Amino acid sequence: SMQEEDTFRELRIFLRNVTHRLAIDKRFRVFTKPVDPDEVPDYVTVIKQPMDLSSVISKIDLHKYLTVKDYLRDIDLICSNALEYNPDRDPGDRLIRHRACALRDTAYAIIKEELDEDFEQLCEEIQESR
Ligand SMILES: Cn1c(=O)ccc2ccccc21
Repeated sequence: SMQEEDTFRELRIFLRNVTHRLAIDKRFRVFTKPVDPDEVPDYVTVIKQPMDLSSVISKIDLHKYLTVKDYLRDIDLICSNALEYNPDRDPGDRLIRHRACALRDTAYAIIKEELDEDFEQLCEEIQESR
């Protein structure tokens, strides 16, 4: 119905806003764009599902997230990809990992403070029924 279309529109507005806030944080600059295959040629061969915040924005806009849980799975994927691709003890790898964890923690903290749980439940139930 139009009431359901309005729910999902509110979801998209909410998710763009959260993603924007992550995207303008200087710690998370590394996560704002897809990894450049010139800059990092073995990335695509190691990491099977690349994800970054620009792509998250494209996915919102393509109506790919029907719940906040589905969004958080992609935020999780940014983080897990960074942990897996950069596993070593050296400071380069530790910096990116720490940033990856801070990205994930921040996304979850914003959603905990700002997402109404009954709004998420509504989205899940509309999604369950389609
Ligand atoms: C996320 N990420 C990595 O996980 C590894 C290298 C790299 C290089 C440029 C930008 C992002 C990058």
